[PDB]
Amino acid sequence: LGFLGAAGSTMGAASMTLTVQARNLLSWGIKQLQARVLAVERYLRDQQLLGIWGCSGKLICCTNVPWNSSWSNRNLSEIWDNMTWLQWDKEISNYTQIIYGLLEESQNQQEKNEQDLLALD
Amino acid sequence: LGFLGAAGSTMGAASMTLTVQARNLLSWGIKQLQARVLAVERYLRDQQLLGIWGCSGKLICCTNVPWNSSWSNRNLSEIWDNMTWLQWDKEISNYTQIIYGLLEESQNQQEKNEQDLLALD
Amino acid sequence: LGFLGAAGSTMGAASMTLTVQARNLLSWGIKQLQARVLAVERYLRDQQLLGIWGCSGKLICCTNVPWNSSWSNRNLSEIWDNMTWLQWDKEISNYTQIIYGLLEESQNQQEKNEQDLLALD
Amino acid sequence: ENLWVTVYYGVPVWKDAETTLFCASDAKAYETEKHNVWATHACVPTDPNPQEIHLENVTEEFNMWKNNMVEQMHTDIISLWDQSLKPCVKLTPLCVTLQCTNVTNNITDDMRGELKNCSFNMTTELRDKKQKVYSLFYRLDVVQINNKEYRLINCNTSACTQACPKVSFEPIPIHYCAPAGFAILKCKDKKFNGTGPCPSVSTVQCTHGIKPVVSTQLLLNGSLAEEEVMIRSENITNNAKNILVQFNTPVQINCTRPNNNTRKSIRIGPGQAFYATGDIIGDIRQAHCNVSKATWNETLGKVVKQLRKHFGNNTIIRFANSSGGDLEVTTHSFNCGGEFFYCNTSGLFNSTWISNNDSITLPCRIKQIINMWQRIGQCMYAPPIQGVIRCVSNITGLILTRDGGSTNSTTETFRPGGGDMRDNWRSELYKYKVVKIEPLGVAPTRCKRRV
Amino acid sequence: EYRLINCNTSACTQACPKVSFEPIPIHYCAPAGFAILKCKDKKFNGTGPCPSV
Amino acid sequence: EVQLVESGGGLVQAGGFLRLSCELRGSIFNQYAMAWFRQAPGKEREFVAGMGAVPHYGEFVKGRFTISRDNAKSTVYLQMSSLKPEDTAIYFCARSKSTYISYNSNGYDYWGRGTQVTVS
Amino acid sequence: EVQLVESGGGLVQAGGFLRLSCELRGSIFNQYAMAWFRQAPGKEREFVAGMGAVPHYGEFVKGRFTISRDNAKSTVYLQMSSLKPEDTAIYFCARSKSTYISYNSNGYDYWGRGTQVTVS
Ligand SMILES: *[C@@H]1O[C@H](CO)[C@@H](O[C@@H]2O[C@H](CO)[C@@H](O[C@@H]3O[C@H](CO)[C@@H](O)[C@H](O[C@H]4O[C@H](CO)[C@@H](O)[C@H](O)[C@@H]4O)[C@@H]3O)[C@H](O)[C@H]2NC(C)=O)[C@H](O)[C@H]1NC(C)=O
Ligand SMILES: *[C@@H]1O[C@H](CO)[C@@H](O[C@@H]2O[C@H](CO)[C@@H](O[C@@H]3O[C@H](CO[C@H]4O[C@H](CO)[C@@H](O)[C@H](O)[C@@H]4O)[C@@H](O)[C@H](O)[C@@H]3O)[C@H](O)[C@H]2NC(C)=O)[C@H](O)[C@H]1NC(C)=O
Ligand SMILES: *[C@@H]1O[C@H](CO)[C@@H](O[C@@H]2O[C@H](CO)[C@@H](O[C@@H]3O[C@H](CO[C@H]4O[C@H](CO)[C@@H](O)[C@H](O)[C@@H]4O)[C@@H](O)[C@H](O)[C@@H]3O)[C@H](O)[C@H]2NC(C)=O)[C@H](O)[C@H]1NC(C)=O
Ligand SMILES: *[C@@H]1O[C@H](CO)[C@@H](O[C@@H]2O[C@H](CO)[C@@H](O[C@@H]3O[C@H](CO)[C@@H](O)[C@H](O)[C@@H]3O)[C@H](O)[C@H]2NC(C)=O)[C@H](O)[C@H]1NC(C)=O
Ligand SMILES: *[C@@H]1O[C@H](CO)[C@@H](O[C@@H]2O[C@H](CO)[C@@H](O[C@@H]3O[C@H](CO)[C@@H](O)[C@H](O)[C@@H]3O)[C@H](O)[C@H]2NC(C)=O)[C@H](O)[C@H]1NC(C)=O
Ligand SMILES: *[C@@H]1O[C@H](CO)[C@@H](O[C@@H]2O[C@H](CO)[C@@H](O[C@@H]3O[C@H](CO)[C@@H](O)[C@H](O)[C@@H]3O)[C@H](O)[C@H]2NC(C)=O)[C@H](O)[C@H]1NC(C)=O
Ligand SMILES: *[C@@H]1O[C@H](CO)[C@@H](O[C@@H]2O[C@H](CO)[C@@H](O)[C@H](O)[C@H]2NC(C)=O)[C@H](O)[C@H]1NC(C)=O
Ligand SMILES: *[C@@H]1O[C@H](CO)[C@@H](O[C@@H]2O[C@H](CO)[C@@H](O)[C@H](O)[C@H]2NC(C)=O)[C@H](O)[C@H]1NC(C)=O
Ligand SMILES: *[C@@H]1O[C@H](CO)[C@@H](O[C@@H]2O[C@H](CO)[C@@H](O)[C@H](O)[C@H]2NC(C)=O)[C@H](O)[C@H]1NC(C)=O
Ligand SMILES: *[C@@H]1O[C@H](CO)[C@@H](O[C@@H]2O[C@H](CO)[C@@H](O)[C@H](O)[C@H]2NC(C)=O)[C@H](O)[C@H]1NC(C)=O
Ligand SMILES: *[C@@H]1O[C@H](CO)[C@@H](O[C@@H]2O[C@H](CO)[C@@H](O)[C@H](O)[C@H]2NC(C)=O)[C@H](O)[C@H]1NC(C)=O
Ligand SMILES: *[C@@H]1O[C@H](CO)[C@@H](O)[C@H](O)[C@H]1NC(C)=O
Ligand SMILES: *[C@@H]1O[C@H](CO)[C@@H](O)[C@H](O)[C@H]1NC(C)=O
Ligand SMILES: *[C@@H]1O[C@H](CO)[C@@H](O)[C@H](O)[C@H]1NC(C)=O
Ligand SMILES: *[C@@H]1O[C@H](CO)[C@@H](O)[C@H](O)[C@H]1NC(C)=O
Ligand SMILES: *[C@@H]1O[C@H](CO)[C@@H](O)[C@H](O)[C@H]1NC(C)=O
Ligand SMILES: *[C@@H]1O[C@H](CO)[C@@H](O)[C@H](O)[C@H]1NC(C)=O
Ligand SMILES: *[C@@H]1O[C@H](CO)[C@@H](O)[C@H](O)[C@H]1NC(C)=O
Ligand SMILES: *[C@@H]1O[C@H](CO)[C@@H](O)[C@H](O)[C@H]1NC(C)=O
Ligand SMILES: *[C@@H]1O[C@H](CO)[C@@H](O)[C@H](O)[C@H]1NC(C)=O
Ligand SMILES: *[C@@H]1O[C@H](CO)[C@@H](O)[C@H](O)[C@H]1NC(C)=O
Ligand SMILES: *[C@@H]1O[C@H](CO)[C@@H](O)[C@H](O)[C@H]1NC(C)=O
Ligand SMILES: *[C@@H]1O[C@H](CO)[C@@H](O)[C@H](O)[C@H]1NC(C)=O
Ligand SMILES: *[C@@H]1O[C@H](CO)[C@@H](O)[C@H](O)[C@H]1NC(C)=O
Ligand SMILES: *[C@@H]1O[C@H](CO)[C@@H](O)[C@H](O)[C@H]1NC(C)=O
Ligand SMILES: *[C@@H]1O[C@H](CO)[C@@H](O)[C@H](O)[C@H]1NC(C)=O
Repeated sequence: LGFLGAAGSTMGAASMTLTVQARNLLSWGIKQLQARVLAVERYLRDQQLLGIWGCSGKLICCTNVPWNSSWSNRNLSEIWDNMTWLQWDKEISNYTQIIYGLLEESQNQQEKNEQDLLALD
Repeated sequence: LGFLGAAGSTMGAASMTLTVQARNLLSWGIKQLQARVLAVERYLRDQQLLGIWGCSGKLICCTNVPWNSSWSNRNLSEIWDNMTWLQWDKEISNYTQIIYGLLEESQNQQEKNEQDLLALD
Repeated sequence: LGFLGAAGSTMGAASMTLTVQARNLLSWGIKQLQARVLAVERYLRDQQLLGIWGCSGKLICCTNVPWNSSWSNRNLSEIWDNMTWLQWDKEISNYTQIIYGLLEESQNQQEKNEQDLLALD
Repeated sequence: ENLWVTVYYGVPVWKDAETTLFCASDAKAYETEKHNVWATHACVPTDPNPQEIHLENVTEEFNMWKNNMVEQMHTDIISLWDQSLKPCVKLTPLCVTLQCTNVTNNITDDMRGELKNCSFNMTTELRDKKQKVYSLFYRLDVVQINNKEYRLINCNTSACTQACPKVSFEPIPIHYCAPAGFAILKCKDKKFNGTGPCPSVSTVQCTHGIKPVVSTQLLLNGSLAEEEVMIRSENITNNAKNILVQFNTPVQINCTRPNNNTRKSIRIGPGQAFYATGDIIGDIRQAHCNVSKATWNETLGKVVKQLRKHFGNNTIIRFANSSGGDLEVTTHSFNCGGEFFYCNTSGLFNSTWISNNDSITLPCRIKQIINMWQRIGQCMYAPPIQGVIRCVSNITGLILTRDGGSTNSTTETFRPGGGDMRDNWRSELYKYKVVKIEPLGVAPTRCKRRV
Repeated sequence: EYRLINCNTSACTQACPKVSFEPIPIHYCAPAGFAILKCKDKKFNGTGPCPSV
Repeated sequence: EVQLVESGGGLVQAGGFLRLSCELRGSIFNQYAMAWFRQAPGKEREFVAGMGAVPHYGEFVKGRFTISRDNAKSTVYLQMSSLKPEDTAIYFCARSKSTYISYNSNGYDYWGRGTQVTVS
Repeated sequence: EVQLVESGGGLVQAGGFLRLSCELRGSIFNQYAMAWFRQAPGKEREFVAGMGAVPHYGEFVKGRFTISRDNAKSTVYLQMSSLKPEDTAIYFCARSKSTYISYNSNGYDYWGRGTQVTVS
């Protein structure tokens, strides 16, 4: 019920409360200033990476790009009921920085298809 | 017609111009740098608090959570014609940090109901 | 195919690669810190200027305010096929800070018309 | 036919501007702990092979003589040297009357009044006691007051701190990188005369290896030009502006100090160590430099030929030795192994050209103390270096100042002169300019925002 | 005839009477975006998994 | 902007005393060296005096003059003394490109209006 | 990475002179104390000399040796003199855990390759 209060629970049940892990993310003297600049800078990076995709701040951004069975090869209901997020991350930790590229292409391509669609009128 | 140029006017008439009070919000060397980081950091806090709700940058975010008559018990048309925003804030200043919690629940619940609605297809 | 990798090509073709010029925008110790704050602070200004208009992070924001033939007096297809963006900016460099004002009015007016439209129900 | 306006974010367009840059140094030498000037211990590590990506159908114009990075770089060096001398020790206690006399250990006939053997009282570690120590000082560091009673030349204007032995004066390459939101262009035209449009301009996040050297004339270890020795100027018609000649094939110069100097440590106070020259071992020989006779004459041949394109073909171009004035502008001063040289150059710029094996030897002088070019007041003390100092270097360019003669008498005489320390860096920052990326453009199209 | 032992290696400053050397507890906190874990196993030998983190 | 101002000067009796001055306002004072040039009628410019980090004088000064720069006011003075009639000329003030002094006129990039001095 | 080097050493005549050196490259030099250990054949390691903030020597040094550390080059020397034939052994260089020196070999965590010194 608190900051990272459900890390060890079911990932499907972990989605019950996702704002607590996000709201508390942005809130010798030189050390303090450097940390604050780094802290705000990190949040901007994460928001921008969501911005280029098909969403801004929805907090649940489900994209239409196809999923690969080879990446996970796990049953959909088998992983959303028992396995935790931390264990899930390591399974597809290797297969990272590649899906991100696919998301950008699936959005930029879709963006123009929407732009010219509104222009033929 | 300027920065806080209508603070003492009718709250309904105050909505005539809202971007001026928001556009100019983020625009001895050490203290200047500290102020700049605080100024930008404060803006992100305000934006994030809107993000968790059902809006990102609409600038008029009307939520569906019910209103309580006990909070104000004032006629809708009687407050939007005469009372100024500064006077209005004091009336509900005590009743703060409880609407914000309600807004988050009404958004996260709504978002989940939308997520599975798009999945049953 | 890289940072400003198509600055000299056709402006219409240059629109294909737009995230590369945007993704890498915010990515003697004191000198470094002052640049980082300026870099992030500059990015927020652009985002907010888009926010006050009818879009947040679409990356292709097409407004309904009318265009002026006097400003450009160039054929639509004649500019989007051969003439580059760098030359384009100089042509309308003089006619700047007046479209931005028009965009704000066309958005704030539209937003209110949408707000009361949802209230008459 | 009705069309509307749209705003495009992340659109590539730039405006000329300026900002503050930062470190970019190689990480190979990080393990070698050296808290020297031009530090690597406190810097952003560089990147291997930065994203140098070519551009096409782009035209950009450069201008060295109004560039901002050269100006900002200067303040970077000035602000750094001052910071690097704070921990060092002052020389206020050393300003004492000295009893000096000539040194003759079968000294060579080349120099007689060059090394002075001085002895002075100094405070030992205990404040009460005093010791009588002696050292050798060059003739350019002692003046007579009234016989044999000398004092350091700079003990009546302003005291200055010793150069810390821990730090080093050798040049370390320093790359320059723009911060987020900015970009650094880079011209690539071989026939780029400094000003005007550069067709094949390309962008890069970080500049190549730039090693700012400290030399007045005959700047060393510069970046060679690709072809066609080029004469870069601002207003060649005006003679008050310097001419930065940069030539392709470098001429090697060897400079040595045959004297076998030995270092001696003297305790000024508790923890305050002062180093001074001890006893010279072996014969004393003047420090000199050598440049190949054949290559140098050929090198001037290219410069003369490339210079006639601006002053016609029937012009009698002839060089002349330095102008005359401050000791640091007459000769050319270059750091070599922590010791500052002053090498007579009258043997090079001495010839005349008509429009129809051996090695050149030149003398040099050494000064332990130098009036720092960073500021007028504060000087600096250079501790002696043991053994024999020898260093080779690449002479890549020249700084020629024209002579303002009459319109007639077509013999145009060129003279060398260093003067401004900026020009040494302007010869290496002539390719880059800093620009500000401005996204969020405007273009017309056809849409209708559905309500 | 004696001298202070440190007067031939390096001089050093007196301890200011204003300051004190007593131990003042100093808590450590992470900045925004970070988090500090804390093990709680009684039989924790410094290394290895900690169940009740 | 870089600009310079000068002192009075004026007519002085032969073998008298005179003082000149030159104030540098625009650029930093501890980063450049100033010097004085004289231009007698029907003659080219030539060096007179100049102070960088060490004073310098021309061939004909013979130690008569004295030059010193006051860092506080950012000015350079010239203790002119024993003015022979041959020394009459317009005395300019110039700022060198850097902290070194060159006897050639082309070593300076910011000249002054010119002070008229006459001896009788 | 923390690593150390050593000087030459080599054969030395009885009653001769020799100097050793050891440069600390990886870690900071003004935050650790270095010391020298010797291992005669068929014997365990033992302390010889070490310089932290105050010099120390073994029982058999008897003032013959001299140890000093140059902060500039970040090295520690050893001015051995009058080497008896019993002193032949491999002389190691080690860095202590901190700015204090302990005679036991277990007070150091970064040893050296070893320098061979023999006397005839
Ligand atoms: C232009 O570039 C050339 C090419 O590098 C450069 O020549 C270099 O000069 C330096 C002068 O110090 C050389 O470095 C020295 O080399 C000698 C050779 O025996 C070494 O013994 C020296 O080591 C001692 O001094 C160091 C000084 O910090 C100490 O740290 C060290 O512990 C030793 O006590 C020193 O390394 C260098 O080798 C040459 N480069 C070569 C030969 O390639 C020249 O100086 C440059 N031009 C200018 C004006 O600097
Ligand atoms: C306080 O006492 C001071 C010393 O007496 C007073 O200074 C006097 O000021 C007057 C006017 O300002 C001067 O009268 C002028 O003298 C010059 C000749 O002086 C030349 O030489 C000096 C030497 O440095 C130089 O500074 C000058 O610039 C000149 O180059 C004449 O040419 C003028 O026409 C005019 O007569 C006095 O000469 C000067 N005194 C001295 C001793 O020089 C000061 O005025 C006193 N304060 C008050 C408030 O009265
Ligand atoms: C400038 O003068 C210096 C002083 O004379 C010269 O130093 C000489 O350098 C040579 C070779 O580098 C030495 O010859 C070697 O001597 C050693 C014995 O020396 C031992 O003791 C010294 C005392 O500190 C020590 O430093 C050494 O490391 C040795 O432990 C022999 O073992 C070698 O085989 C070789 O012969 C000279 O000994 C040395 N001079 C002196 C007085 O020690 C220097 O070379 C001169 N500079 C030039 C450019 O010639
Ligand atoms: C600079 O001048 C001073 C004094 O004028 C010199 O001091 C002394 O110089 C002598 C030789 O010139 C050094 O050697 C001495 O030789 C005598 C000869 O009998 C001998 O009896 C002594 O035992 C000594 O070996 C002497 O050491 C030196 N004094 C000191 C305190 O070192 C000095 O040598 C001159 N500088 C140079 C580089 O010659
Ligand atoms: C700091 O000391 C130096 C060295 O003495 C001063 O410079 C020297 O100043 C004296 C008189 O102040 C000059 O003497 C003059 O020399 C000329 C020949 O050049 C002679 O004709 C004159 O009769 C007179 O004797 C000397 O030239 C000058 N330069 C040197 C190298 O000695 C300097 O002025 C002192 N600093 C200050 C702020 O005064
Ligand atoms: C700072 O002063 C101390 C104190 O004198 C120096 O340490 C001492 O140095 C002397 C010789 O320089 C040593 O004397 C020797 O003592 C041994 C016995 O341990 C004796 O057998 C020798 O014949 C010789 O007399 C002394 O031991 C040593 N330690 C003490 C406590 O006095 C230190 O070297 C000085 N600092 C510097 C940088 O020289
Ligand atoms: C450097 O090159 C540029 C163009 O490549 C020269 O620019 C022109 O130079 C001519 C004389 O050669 C002038 O008549 C023009 O007015 C210049 N035009 C511009 C836009 O500059 C420039 O003169 C060259 N400079 C030097 C010193 O050679
Ligand atoms: C520079 O060149 C000069 C020749 O002008 C060299 O001087 C000679 O060097 C040799 C080297 O063995 C000596 O044998 C001669 O006695 C020297 N003098 C003469 C007149 O030949 C000098 O060594 C050269 N220096 C460098 C650093 O190259
Ligand atoms: C300066 O020194 C360098 C090396 O010390 C000289 O270069 C060598 O010259 C000899 C000449 O016989 C050649 O055999 C070598 O192959 C050269 N080696 C290198 C690395 O260049 C150079 O000649 C010297 N300069 C002068 C003017 O003599
Ligand atoms: C640099 O060296 C040259 C010679 O290589 C020196 O030229 C001398 O100039 C004086 C001035 O009249 C003559 O009297 C000498 O005869 C010249 N030298 C020779 C060898 O003839 C020049 O003076 C030197 N530079 C300096 C500052 O002294
Ligand atoms: C500078 O160049 C001149 C030639 O223009 C040299 O003059 C010769 O100098 C040598 C050496 O003293 C004499 O033997 C010749 O007789 C001189 N030439 C004539 C025509 O008389 C002069 O030597 C050069 N400077 C230096 C320092 O060598
Ligand atoms: C799935 O992964 C395999 C191998 O990892 C790859 O060959 C294939 O193209 C991928 N397909 C999709 C749709 O990602
Ligand atoms: C990631 O995958 C590559 C190849 O598939 C493999 O070499 C590497 O060890 C993997 N790393 C992890 C952490 O799984
Ligand atoms: C309204 O407020 C009262 C008391 O403040 C509370 O009991 C009631 O639950 C509230 N109702 C709503 C819908 O907020
Ligand atoms: C807020 O309300 C509480 C109780 O409802 C009351 O005790 C307090 O004084 C009020 N404060 C203000 C500022 O109205
Ligand atoms: C177009 O521009 C002209 C002059 O620049 C102006 O008079 C006119 O009102 C503008 N019209 C629109 C629709 O912007
Ligand atoms: C901009 O337009 C004004 C008047 O329309 C003109 O005076 C000015 O020179 C123009 N500037 C540029 C850069 O086009
Ligand atoms: C440059 O323009 C030419 C024709 O205008 C075109 O063919 C070429 O493709 C352009 N450059 C690039 C990199 O596309
Ligand atoms: C010492 O050298 C000077 C030249 O520097 C010379 O004038 C003098 O005669 C020499 N002898 C003495 C005793 O000064
Ligand atoms: C050092 O002091 C003594 C004290 O009388 C004096 O005789 C001697 O001349 C002084 N040393 C020098 C170099 O003047
Ligand atoms: C160069 O200097 C001359 C000197 O009068 C002047 O006429 C000319 O305009 C100058 N040219 C430039 C480009 O500054
Ligand atoms: C010449 O002086 C050197 C300097 O130490 C000395 O070694 C040498 O023996 C001297 N030779 C003669 C012949 O005086
Ligand atoms: C330099 O070379 C030219 C021809 O290349 C020749 O005429 C001239 O005599 C040479 N000068 C010297 C000093 O060798
Ligand atoms: C000067 O020479 C160059 C090449 O040698 C030639 O192109 C040019 O026409 C000549 N000009 C004159 C005026 O002789
Ligand atoms: C340059 O040569 C002239 C020829 O007389 C000489 O007087 C002058 O001193 C020389 N300059 C230098 C710096 O040696
Ligand atoms: C001098 O230039 C040559 C040719 O590029 C180069 O090989 C050499 O390393 C340069 N000398 C240096 C960098 O000291």
